[PDB]
Amino acid sequence: CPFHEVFNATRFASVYAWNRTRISNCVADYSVLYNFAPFFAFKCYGVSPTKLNDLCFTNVYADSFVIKGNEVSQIAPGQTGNIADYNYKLPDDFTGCVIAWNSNKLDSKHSGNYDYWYRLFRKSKLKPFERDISTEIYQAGNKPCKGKGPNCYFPLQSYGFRPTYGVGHQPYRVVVLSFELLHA
Amino acid sequence: STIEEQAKTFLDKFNHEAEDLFYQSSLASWNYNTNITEENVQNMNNAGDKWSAFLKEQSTLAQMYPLQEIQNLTVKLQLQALQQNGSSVLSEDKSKRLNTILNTMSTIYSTGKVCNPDNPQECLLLEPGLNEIMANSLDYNERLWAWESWRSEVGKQLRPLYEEYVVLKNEMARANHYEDYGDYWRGDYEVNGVDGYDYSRGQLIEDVEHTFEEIKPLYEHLHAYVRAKLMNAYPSYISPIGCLPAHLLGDMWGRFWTNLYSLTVPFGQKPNIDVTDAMVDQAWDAQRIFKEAEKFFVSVGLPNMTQGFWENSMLTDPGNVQKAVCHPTAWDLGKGDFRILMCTKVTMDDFLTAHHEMGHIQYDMAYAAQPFLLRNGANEGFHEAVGEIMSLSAATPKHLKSIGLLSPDFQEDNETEINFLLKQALTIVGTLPFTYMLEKWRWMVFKGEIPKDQWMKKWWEMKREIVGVVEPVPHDETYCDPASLFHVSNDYSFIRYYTRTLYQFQFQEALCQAAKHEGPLHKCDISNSTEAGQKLFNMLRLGKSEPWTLALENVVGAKNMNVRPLLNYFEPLFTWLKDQNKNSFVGWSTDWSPYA
Ligand SMILES: *[C@@H]1O[C@H](CO)[C@@H](O[C@@H]2O[C@H](CO)[C@@H](O[C@@H]3O[C@H](CO)[C@@H](O)[C@H](O)[C@@H]3O)[C@H](O)[C@H]2NC(C)=O)[C@H](O)[C@H]1NC(C)=O
Ligand SMILES: *[C@@H]1O[C@H](CO)[C@@H](O[C@@H]2O[C@H](CO)[C@@H](O[C@@H]3O[C@H](CO)[C@@H](O)[C@H](O)[C@@H]3O)[C@H](O)[C@H]2NC(C)=O)[C@H](O)[C@H]1NC(C)=O
Ligand SMILES: *[C@@H]1O[C@H](CO)[C@@H](O[C@@H]2O[C@H](CO)[C@@H](O)[C@H](O)[C@H]2NC(C)=O)[C@H](O)[C@H]1NC(C)=O
Ligand SMILES: *[C@@H]1O[C@H](CO)[C@@H](O)[C@H](O)[C@H]1NC(C)=O
Ligand SMILES: *[C@@H]1O[C@H](CO)[C@@H](O)[C@H](O)[C@H]1NC(C)=O
Ligand SMILES: *[C@@H]1O[C@H](CO)[C@@H](O)[C@H](O)[C@H]1NC(C)=O
Ligand SMILES: *[C@@H]1O[C@H](CO)[C@@H](O)[C@H](O)[C@H]1NC(C)=O
Ligand SMILES: *[C@@H]1O[C@H](CO)[C@@H](O)[C@H](O)[C@H]1NC(C)=O
Ligand SMILES: [Zn+2]
Repeated sequence: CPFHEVFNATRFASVYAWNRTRISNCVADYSVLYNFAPFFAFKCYGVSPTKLNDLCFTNVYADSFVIKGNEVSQIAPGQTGNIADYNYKLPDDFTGCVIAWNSNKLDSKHSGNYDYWYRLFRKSKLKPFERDISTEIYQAGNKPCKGKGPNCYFPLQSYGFRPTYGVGHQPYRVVVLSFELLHA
Repeated sequence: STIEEQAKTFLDKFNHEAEDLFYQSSLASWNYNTNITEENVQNMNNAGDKWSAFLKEQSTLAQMYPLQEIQNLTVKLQLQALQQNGSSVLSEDKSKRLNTILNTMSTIYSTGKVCNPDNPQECLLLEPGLNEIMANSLDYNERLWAWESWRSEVGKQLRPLYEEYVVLKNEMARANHYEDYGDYWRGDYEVNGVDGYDYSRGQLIEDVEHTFEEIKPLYEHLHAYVRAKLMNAYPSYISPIGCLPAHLLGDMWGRFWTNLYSLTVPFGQKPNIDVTDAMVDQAWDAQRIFKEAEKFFVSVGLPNMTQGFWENSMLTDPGNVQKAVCHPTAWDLGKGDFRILMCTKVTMDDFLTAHHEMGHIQYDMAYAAQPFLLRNGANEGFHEAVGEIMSLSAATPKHLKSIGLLSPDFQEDNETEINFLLKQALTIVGTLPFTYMLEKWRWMVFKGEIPKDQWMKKWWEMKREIVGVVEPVPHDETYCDPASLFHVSNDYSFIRYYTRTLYQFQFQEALCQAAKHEGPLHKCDISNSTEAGQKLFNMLRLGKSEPWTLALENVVGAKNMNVRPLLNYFEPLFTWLKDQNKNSFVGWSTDWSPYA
C-alpha cells in the first residue's frame, strides 16, 4: 500500500492549502514507519489501535501539515489559537491520530524556506473540515478598499524556517491523521 | 468597526514582520562578531539598513490611531512604543546636522591619543596606555600629567559640538511634547494608568534624593578610613581633613575604587581566597566551568540550557586562524536562539563572569512568551541586578568548600571576612555618589537652570559637596570634563547603575530571608533553596507588561526603592570602621584645594 509516497516525499503542502491525501485500496502496513520514522508525537482520540482490525477503511482521508514547533499542542480537539481558528479546525468529536516529527534536515534552509504559508486574518471563524484558498485582501476599516496601503492587509504570510532555530520554532512535519472512522 | 480592533490587527501584523527582520539582523551581527572580514561587514550593513528602513516605515503608519480612544493597558504600551516620532519632527537639514554632530563626537572620542612632551614619536592611546598608568602607578606627577592631558586634548574638541547637540536635542524634545531631553530620559520610569502604582516623571528626583540622604554616614566613614590609609602612601599630598584628589583614585575618572585594595588592606599577612591553584591541579577546562555554573543555576530550581546553546555558542578563542572580539555577551537572537560569546580562561574572575552571563541568559529566556515589543526588563536596572545577584551569591566560602575547590580544614576566621567586605565595599559603595552627581548635573544642564556660561562653575562645585573629590588644577569654561567619559560623549543614560546597585542588595536580602538563613548577610548562599528561586521567577517572566513598581513589590514586598538592606549588608564592616577611626575626624570641608 502507498505510505511511502505519503510519508517520504520531498515536498509537502502549506497548512492553508493542506492536502487531503486520499488513501484507498490497500493493506495497512505502517509499522515500518514506527522504526524508520521515530514519531515523537502520537495521540489517538478515537478508538484504540487494537480495535482497528474490527473495522478497516476504504475512503479514508489523510492530512499533510508543515507547521511550527510550539503548535502541535494546538492541533487537538477543543483547542483555540490562530491556526485552530483560521487555518485548520478539528471537531470536538474527533476520532483520529495526530503524529508529528522534526524536519530540520530536510525542511530548513540557511537562506530560508519561503515556500510554506499560513492564514493570519479572516472575518469569520472556521468549521470542522473546511478549506479556504481565497486571496482577496482583508478589510479592517469602514471605507471601501482597492489594493493594499491603509488598514487593508493581505491575508497570507509565509514562514522563515532555518536549521539553527530553537526546538519550539523548528519546522515539524505534522501528519494530522484525522482519518475519519465514520466515513469510509 | 471600532479603533481597538484595528489597533489589535495592526499590532498582529507588526509582530510577525518584526520577528523575521530582527532575526536576520541578529544573525548577521553574530556572524560579523565571530570573524573580522569585509563581506561580513557588508552583510551586517545591509541587514541593519533593511531593519532600520522597515522600522521607520512602520512607525509612520501607527499615528493614525488616537491614543485616547483605546482602553486596554496592554496594546496601549506597544502603540506608545511605536507612535514615538524619533528624530523626524525637525526638518531634514536639522536631522542631518544632528547625525553629523553625533558621528563627529563619536569619532573624536574613539581615536584620541596623547603624546609625551618633546617626543612626537611616542604617543599612547587610552586602552592600552593611559589606563595602565592610572591603574598601576604609585607616582604622583605622572598620574596628574595623564589626568590633565587626556582631558586637555579631548574635551576642548567636544565642547562646541556638545553645545549644538544640547540645543538640537532640546528642540526635538520640545517638539515631542516634552519639557526637555532630561525629561525624555526620565520618562523611562514614568507609569500612568492603573491606580495605586502611578509614578510621575518628577517623582524620581525626590526618590533619589531621599534615598541618598541615608547613605551618607557609611560613605563618610569609608571615605575617612580611605583618607587615613592613603596618608601612608602619599605622606605629603593628602590633607588631614580635606577632600581626596581625583587623580589618586585608581581610575581615570574615579568611577571605581577597586585598584586601592593593595594600599588599604587591614591584615596583609593573612592571604585572601583564590582557587586558581585548585583549578589547575585538577585539570579544569572552560566546559567544566560552564557545567558547574549550570549546576549552580539548577540547584535553585530554574531550567537549564538548551541543546543548541552547547553547539552554536563558542567557548574558547579559536586562535590565529580566525579573529574574534573577546568580550562576554549574552545573545538573544530570537526564535529560541540563546548564545554566549566569551573567551574563557582558568581563573576565578572568569568563574564569576560565567555566572553573571548565565544569569543574563536565564533572565532573557524567562520572558520569551511575551509579545515582541514587551521583550525587555521592567526598567533599565533590573537586568544587571539579576545578573549580579548570582555572582555575589556564588563566591561565598561555603559554596567553594561544598564544591571541593577549597580545603575542608580551612578554618574561616573573623579576620578574612573584614577583608572581603572591604574589597566589595571599595567597588560597590564608592560609585553611587559619582553616578548620582553626574546624573544630577546632566539634568540641571538640560532643564536650563544652569546657563551656558556657568557649566563648570557648577560641575566642580557639586563634586566638593557630594563625592568629596577636588580638582588638582583649575579649569575655565573652555574645558568639557564630563564629555571625556564614554557615556557622555556618546548619547547614553547614566541613572541605570544607581538603581541597579540599590535593587541587587534588596533582592539578595529578600531571597536570603526566604531561604531561612541564620547569620550575617555576607555569608548567604541561595543554593539548595527552592523557595529562593520560585519567588524570583515571579519577577522574571513579567517583562515589560507590568509597571516596575508591581514587579518590585512581587519579590521584595515594597513598591518603592529602599536602602536599608544595603546598610544591613555592611553592618560588621560599619562597626569595625566605627571602632577603628575613633581617633580621626569624619567629614570634609570645601575650602582646601591642592592648587590654592
Ligand atoms: C487587553 O487586551 C489583552 C489582549 O491584547 C487581553 O488579554 C487577553 O484576555 C483574553 C480573555 O479575555 C485571553 O483569552 C484567553 O482565551 C483562552 C481560550 O481558551 C482562555 O482559555 C483563557 O482563559 C483566556 O480567556 C487572552 O489570552 C489574553 N491575551 C493576552 C495577550 O493577554 C486583556 O484581557 C485586555 N484587558 C482587559 C481589561 O480586558
Ligand atoms: C509627530 O507625531 C504627531 C502625532 O503624534 C504628528 O502630528 C500630525 O501631523 C500631521 C501632518 O503634519 C497633521 O495632519 C495635518 O493636520 C492639520 C491640522 O489638523 C490639517 O489641517 C492637515 O490637513 C493635516 O491633516 C496631524 O494633524 C498631526 N496630528 C497630531 C495629533 O499632531 C506629526 O506629523 C509627527 N511628526 C513627524 C512624523 O515628523
Ligand atoms: C547542595 O546540596 C547537595 C546535595 O545534598 C550537596 O551535595 C552533597 O554534599 C555532601 C557534602 O557532605 C556530599 O556528602 C554529598 O554526596 C553531596 N550530594 C551528592 C548528591 O553528591 C551540596 O554540597 C549542597 N551545596 C551547598 C552549597 O550546600
Ligand atoms: C525514504 O527516502 C530515503 C531517501 O530516498 C530512502 O533512503 C529511504 O529508504 C526511504 N524510506 C522509505 C520510507 O521507503
Ligand atoms: C495530494 O497528494 C496526492 C497523493 O500524493 C497527490 O497525488 C496530489 O498531487 C496532492 N495534491 C496537492 C494539492 O498537493
Ligand atoms: C570565518 O572566517 C573563516 C576564514 O577566515 C571562513 O572560513 C569562515 O567561513 C568564516 N565564517 C563566517 C561565519 O564568516
Ligand atoms: C539541568 O541540566 C541537566 C543536564 O542536561 C538536565 O538533565 C536537567 O533536566 C536540567 N534541569 C532542568 C530543570 O531543566
Ligand atoms: C575576631 O575575634 C577575636 C576573638 O578573639 C576578637 O579579638 C577580634 O576583635 C575579632 N575581630 C577581628 C577583626 O579580629
Ligand atoms: Zn552584565
